[PDB]
Amino acid sequence: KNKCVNFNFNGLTGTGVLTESNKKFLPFQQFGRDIADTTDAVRDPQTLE
Amino acid sequence: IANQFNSAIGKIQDSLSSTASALGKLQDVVNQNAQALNTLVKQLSSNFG
Ligand SMILES: *[C@@H]1O[C@H](CO)[C@@H](O[C@@H]2O[C@H](CO)[C@@H](O)[C@H](O)[C@H]2NC(C)=O)[C@H](O)[C@H]1NC(C)=O
Repeated sequence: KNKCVNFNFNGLTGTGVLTESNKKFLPFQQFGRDIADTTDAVRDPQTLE
Repeated sequence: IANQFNSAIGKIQDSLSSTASALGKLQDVVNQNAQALNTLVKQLSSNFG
């Protein structure tokens, strides 16, 4: 977290900076999207934050 | 003539204080440049086939 990285979450490859969100995802969702349809939030698959 | 100018400037304050649409010429120019960037951002969400 708080560093630029080449992430991959469940095959969602990309590049970015990861920080702890305060967005509250309902159980059925792994990803949040932007106006541009790019992912801008994600739920980590091992610790579900 | 001084009283009429002083009274007419007092109406400029009251008008600008009261009505919403008067500066519409400037706000329309902000709203076009913002709508054009927002349309350009939404067009990233398109598949194009
Ligand atoms: C990933 O691993 C962790 C354990 O390493 C699993 O989470 C555990 O879940 C149980 C039940 O809630 C807790 O008692 C443990 O405290 C949790 N683990 C840790 C490390 O605290 C998790 O289930 C695993 N991932 C998946 C998808 O099952």
